[PDB]
Amino acid sequence: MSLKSDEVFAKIAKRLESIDPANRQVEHVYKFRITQGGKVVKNWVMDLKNVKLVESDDAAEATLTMEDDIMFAIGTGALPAKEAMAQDKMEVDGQVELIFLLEPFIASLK
Ligand SMILES: CCCCCCCCCCCCCCCC(=O)O
Repeated sequence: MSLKSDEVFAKIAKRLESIDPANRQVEHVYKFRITQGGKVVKNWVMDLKNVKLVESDDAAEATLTMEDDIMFAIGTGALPAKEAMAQDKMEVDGQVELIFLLEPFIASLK
């Protein structure tokens, strides 16, 4: 069945369809890891080109690792991405700015 974190992926993708082609910001290949408790359970890819979010693992310019519990939390902007990671409760690797671009987009989701 469909889980909570699932809605997140759908939200992000649906949000990408908003960004009009007459004015873009920053699009690139991102990586999303869904760890359950401490170990990975699946891979996720951010198709910023086709404007979709599929499940896959590849060498992306920016790697973002987060647990399911955090998927729905951050995805819905329920908790602060800064504080969340500040407590070493999240592992992300990539250009601060790059990840900072999706920060203001988190709210767009519900
Ligand atoms: C900082 C981590 C937050 C992750 C969850 C928020 C993801 C929001 C998705 C927005 C992607 C970037 C869209 C703007 C680029 C463009 O299409 O021109």
